[PDB]
Amino acid sequence: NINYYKDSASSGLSRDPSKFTQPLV
Amino acid sequence: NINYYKDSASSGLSRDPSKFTQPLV
Amino acid sequence: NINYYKDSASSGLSRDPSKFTQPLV
Amino acid sequence: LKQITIGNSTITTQDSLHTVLAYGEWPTYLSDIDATSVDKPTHPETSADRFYTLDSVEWQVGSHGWWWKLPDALKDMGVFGQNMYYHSMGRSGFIIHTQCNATKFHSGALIVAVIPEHQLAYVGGVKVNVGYDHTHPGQSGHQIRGPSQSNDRSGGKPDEDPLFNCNGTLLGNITIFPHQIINLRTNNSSTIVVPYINCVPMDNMLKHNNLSLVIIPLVPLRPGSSGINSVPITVTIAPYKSEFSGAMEAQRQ
Amino acid sequence: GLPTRLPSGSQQFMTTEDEQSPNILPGFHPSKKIHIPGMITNVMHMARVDSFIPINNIQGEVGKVSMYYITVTKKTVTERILVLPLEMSNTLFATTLLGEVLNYYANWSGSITITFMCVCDAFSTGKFLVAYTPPGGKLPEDRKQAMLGVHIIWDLGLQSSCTIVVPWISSGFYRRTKADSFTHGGYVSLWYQTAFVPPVSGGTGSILATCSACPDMSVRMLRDSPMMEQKNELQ
Amino acid sequence: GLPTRLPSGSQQFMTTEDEQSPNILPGFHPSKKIHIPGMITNVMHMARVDSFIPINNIQ
Amino acid sequence: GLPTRLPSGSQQFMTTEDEQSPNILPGFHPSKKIHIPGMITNVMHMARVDSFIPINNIQ
Amino acid sequence: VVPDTKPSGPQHTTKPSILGAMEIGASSNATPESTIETRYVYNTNTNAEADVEMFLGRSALWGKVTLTRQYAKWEINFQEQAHIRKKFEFFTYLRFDMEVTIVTNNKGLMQIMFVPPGIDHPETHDDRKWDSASNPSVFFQPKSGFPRFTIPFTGLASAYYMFYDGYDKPKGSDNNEYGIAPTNDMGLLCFRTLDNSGGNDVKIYVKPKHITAWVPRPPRATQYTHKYSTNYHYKPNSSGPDEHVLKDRHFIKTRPLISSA
Amino acid sequence: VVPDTKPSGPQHTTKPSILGAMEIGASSNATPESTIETRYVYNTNTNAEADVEMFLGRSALWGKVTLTRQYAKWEINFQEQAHIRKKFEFFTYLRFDMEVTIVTNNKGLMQIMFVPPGIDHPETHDDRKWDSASNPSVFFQPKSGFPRFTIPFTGLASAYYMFYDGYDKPKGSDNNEYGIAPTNDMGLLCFRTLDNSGGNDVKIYVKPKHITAWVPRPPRATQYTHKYSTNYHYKPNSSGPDEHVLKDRHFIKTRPLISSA
Amino acid sequence: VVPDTKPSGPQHTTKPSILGAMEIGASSNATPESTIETRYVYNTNTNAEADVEMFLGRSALWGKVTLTRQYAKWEINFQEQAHIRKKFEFFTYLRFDMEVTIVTNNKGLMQIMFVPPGIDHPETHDDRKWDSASNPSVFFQPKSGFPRFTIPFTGLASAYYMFYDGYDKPKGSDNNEYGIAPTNDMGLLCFRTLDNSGGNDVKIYVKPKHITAWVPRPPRATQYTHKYSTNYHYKPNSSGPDEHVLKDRHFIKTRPLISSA
Repeated sequence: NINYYKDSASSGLSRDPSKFTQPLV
Repeated sequence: NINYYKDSASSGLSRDPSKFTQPLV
Repeated sequence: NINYYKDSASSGLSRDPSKFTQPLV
Repeated sequence: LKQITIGNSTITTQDSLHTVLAYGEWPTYLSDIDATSVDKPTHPETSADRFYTLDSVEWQVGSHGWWWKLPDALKDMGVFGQNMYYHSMGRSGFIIHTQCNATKFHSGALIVAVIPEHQLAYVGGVKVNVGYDHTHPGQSGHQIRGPSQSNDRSGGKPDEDPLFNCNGTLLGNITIFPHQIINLRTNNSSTIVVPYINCVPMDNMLKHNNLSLVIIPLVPLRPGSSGINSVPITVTIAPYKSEFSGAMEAQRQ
Repeated sequence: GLPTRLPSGSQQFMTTEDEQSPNILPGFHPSKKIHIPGMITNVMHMARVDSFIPINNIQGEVGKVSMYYITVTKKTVTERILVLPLEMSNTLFATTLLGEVLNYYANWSGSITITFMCVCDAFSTGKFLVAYTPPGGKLPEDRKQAMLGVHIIWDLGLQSSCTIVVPWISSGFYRRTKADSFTHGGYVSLWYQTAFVPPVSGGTGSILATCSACPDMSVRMLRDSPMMEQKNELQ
Repeated sequence: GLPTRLPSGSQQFMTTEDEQSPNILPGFHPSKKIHIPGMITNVMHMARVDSFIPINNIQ
Repeated sequence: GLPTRLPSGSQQFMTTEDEQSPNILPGFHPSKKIHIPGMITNVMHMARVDSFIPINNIQ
Repeated sequence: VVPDTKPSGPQHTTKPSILGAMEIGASSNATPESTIETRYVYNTNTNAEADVEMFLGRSALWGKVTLTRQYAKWEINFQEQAHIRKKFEFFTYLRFDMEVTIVTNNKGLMQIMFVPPGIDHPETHDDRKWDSASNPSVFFQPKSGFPRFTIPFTGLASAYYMFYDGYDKPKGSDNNEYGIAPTNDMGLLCFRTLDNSGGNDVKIYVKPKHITAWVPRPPRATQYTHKYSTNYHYKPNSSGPDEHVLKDRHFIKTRPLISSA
Repeated sequence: VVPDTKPSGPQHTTKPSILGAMEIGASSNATPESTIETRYVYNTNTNAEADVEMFLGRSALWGKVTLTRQYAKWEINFQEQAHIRKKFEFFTYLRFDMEVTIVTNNKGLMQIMFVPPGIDHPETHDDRKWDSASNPSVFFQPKSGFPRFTIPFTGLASAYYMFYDGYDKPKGSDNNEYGIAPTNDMGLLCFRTLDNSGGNDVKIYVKPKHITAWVPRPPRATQYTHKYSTNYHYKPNSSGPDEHVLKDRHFIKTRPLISSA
Repeated sequence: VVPDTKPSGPQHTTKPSILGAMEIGASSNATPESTIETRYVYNTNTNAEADVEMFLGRSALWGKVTLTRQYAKWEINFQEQAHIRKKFEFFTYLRFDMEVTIVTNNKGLMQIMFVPPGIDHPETHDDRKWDSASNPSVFFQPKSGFPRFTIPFTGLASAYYMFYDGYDKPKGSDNNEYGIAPTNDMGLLCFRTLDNSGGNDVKIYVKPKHITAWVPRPPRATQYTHKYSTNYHYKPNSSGPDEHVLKDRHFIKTRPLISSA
């Protein structure tokens, strides 16, 4: 996992469904 | 941190505000 | 210090003044 | 209160502020790690380091300012001037003291700054280097005379507009330089200590002027209730930690 | 041969990249680095030094030193003396150290300092109200409305300079340099608190103002500055 | 020089690849990431919320 | 393929660079290095030997 | 990073952290905790885009030339392009290696000879002076490549003079040269084309790196007029019967009324 | 991965896992183990192609331009291409760095100047504003290379506004601007050609990366009409004497009869 | 690095470190500490740019050729370009591998055949001698590349003869050859073009590396006249009735008056 440009914004692509479908108290 | 040209002047970019704003004795 | 061509003559540039200015016995 | 004593001479003040120390560094001697000539430098240390007080100028209504080049202003001030003329090189810090006092009825302000390498602009038009005689006026200073279209253009006269610092940069940004303000309401003097600011250990004291003292009447001088319409300003400069090297004949003619 | 691939962006010259380059003149030994006083490491340190604001930049004053001060007098009723719209593109700030550093950057986020000084005799006294109307707020045009925002009240005696710290009030995290309607910064208005009383009947006082940045001021997205132009060719 | 070879597929722009690219505007500091409620990580979480069917879609 | 990039300055011939080059005539064995008196390693050693100045160079 | 904001309750203090002094030549330390009621704000902005390295290290354009007869010459200086000359004239002394990139629209085979100071450059293409033994030269084909090479700090002093308040000859001399013109020359680049293919436009992008700025200055507040000359009075119309009228060309805009803006 | 299927025998339960409530605003958890007899099924499918990163991170086309006189300009926005504008209008707030690739059929030597907000761009080729000192620029030769550079998140907030229900000026104002138009501008790219060789078609492919979507929305169910404007009434024939007839342009097809499809 | 300067006070010595002897053939060791009062000066300059490796190792031009009918020939020698021949004639014996780079403005497909000594080279293009089995050859396309290859030290002795005070045949012989001409030949390079595209100008840049210079000499103080011949009398006008007038062509300038310069 090398970052050739020595910067975070230059990297490649980076990487719980109940907030919806159940938003009850 | 590799230097491919084996020289200091070939590197990339290198890396206290009171000297001004307070130059009092 | 890598030599990519696996030969001595392929390398890059390599690296007492009294023999003159004092050649006395 | 304050009192500043260098060899043989003493400065005293009563309504004075905190002494400005240009860039936080005191004038020091040339360390061996930073020196480049081999000859041993001379250290006067008591006959050069003292308060030489130049001529007094007249602050009137409509005076635009005055600038003194250093060390050119001291070129004929005692053994400091004599060493300037007899040595190939030299470095020196200064202790610039400005004095102006009027009254509790007068008003006004002066922005007293110290510009390193105050490369003056030409008085206008064609590309012409400013004359040597003008950027080296001596201790007499130089009255700024203000901007106009009728200023003389012959012989590389320097720029006379005090708003553009006589060099193209706006006044009011001059406060980035080691400076102070003489507000006749609150104080009557200004002290500034300046080290030797130059990218080389020593250089010729006559060809090159490292500093420039510039005094600009930021706000005019109101006389108020008193028939006194002008006040003298005096500039008392003192070399400090001065050293010269490379002796030779006098560089006069 | 080791398999390599040349993705997009690998035969280009981007002016703002960071690469190593072959040293022409090898073996060259630069002259030694001596201690010159005054070294700077960051331009924001310039943007933290107070510099005068051309507060009287009216059409008759620009080009004259009298564009750095306005004249106040004894008035019976309160008046709005001076307004400084917090816009780092406005010619008030865009010509000072603060503004001339901030104009190289598209965004800025922090707190400003504004130091007002009154140059008058030693017997003149007076109180002024320095108000900062937060963003989204109309220009006050009455002291009863100006004093509801961030304001201070400074006397005049034995000490002439006073500082209002325009705090960082904003919705977003960064405020655009070229002032627009979405991120506007508000206004700083100077009002007669009680008067300006000189020792004589028609006395005057001349007020200056400097601006600087608080230690928490920051900038981003370096760009060209609109405060410089080149129309001719330098020969 | 280290011997390298450029196989087929090594001067092309495929829209759906995964490469690193030189950051224009270096030193740029993005604004801080605050907690906004509702963050989604997967569109299938949208596809798991009931939605009405236009069952009477006649002309 | 390992991702490489060719920055500016990477298809050029600068006369004063320091690179390795493929040896034509491989296996070649140079003649032995014998001790010749007088070896010099630095031209400043020449610049430290006194030499007469043409001080009377008039026309 | 920048410091966080500290909380501040109502304070009734007898040492005002607001009343300072502009005359003492020092800026005020007044942070908003001194004037108002603040809250603790975890503030993480950085001024990393403002330090001299990232401020100046951006490879701007320094000069353009035009290959007349497969030949053009350029003496290295930042004095022709006002936008970068201003960013440099921010500071008094600057010390930096520089990284030169040549953006040429030519096609064919070009040559750049970096002529160190004091020797004669080739006065034209197919000059004999091009066959040099020691002058470092750069060959390249403009298609497939941008030539780039670093010039280390060639100073004859500990820094570069952006402003020089002195002359180079003594008093009585006649051709004295004010300014930084004699203080340093970085050589010059001589371009030529060996083929005949492409255009003639050559742009020289130079990137100051390993910078160390030394004395801040008021940034230039007027459009330049000449190089090495720090004049600002523009003489706009040399022909007409007004040649003795000198524009100013500053950037201070005027507003109709104060207290209304 | 997705969960495996569990076995389920005949159940006679008094707590129906089928009878839910649509009114409570919560979706049902009914998996097929609740309705029928299931078998254990080792199920190993992944929705890895559906997460926001791999859903949006595909470098779509954002805008086209045409070099008129070796010059064209494009202000960065996703509002012109409906297919990607819809995938974005899925979510309310989006935070992403973007990776711009320029697919140009030109031949020669091009230049791209990324003009940050608030300054004047070059209004034409061979403008003086092209010699910039700080505006980041990209030079490339279209043959042998596709220029690509990442723009980090330039937000002035914690995310991008895909939809903004507000204005930028107060009530009584006159030129109020509804929508997201004032909330953000990402600068613009100015293209020019220094040679004369190739075509004029320039395509800007932009890839959102390090995405973080924030609030889901009903995907756009109508063809767009303007940019930044979220109108949908299409005024098809402005000339003819029907200009006041507004098509709808939705995608809901009709069927001849329900209970027959 | 060079040594630091030591301090030196006033000395009254009876062993003068100034009065030496020029007759003894040894240079004086007098450092400025012997004549004047010095200060300690931390001196860190290096003569690293003066050692033989970095002095000669700079890849100068050795010879030019012109492809007449897609064919040109060059016998390897440093004798044609005076600027590098002088830097070599600094020393008597030199031992170095050399790195040959070919800067050709041709376009197409070229071939270089390094013909070792003693065999027949191809006398033209499309000669049969080009199909060689053992003569090492270099193919390249001039666009996209500069061909480069190292020739190790091919000496027949421990070094190269820059100057040779002898002949190759005994006394009574008739075609004796003075100088270094017979002492060594480095072969020759035969260039040809297989296409027809480009120009005909070929430049051969050769970089001495792993140098070991052996005996210093007075640098050449006169313009050369021939190769391998170390004559200096230039016969300028062979046609006119002055052919027997021989210029000198030295570089010693004259001054109007001594004691005035």
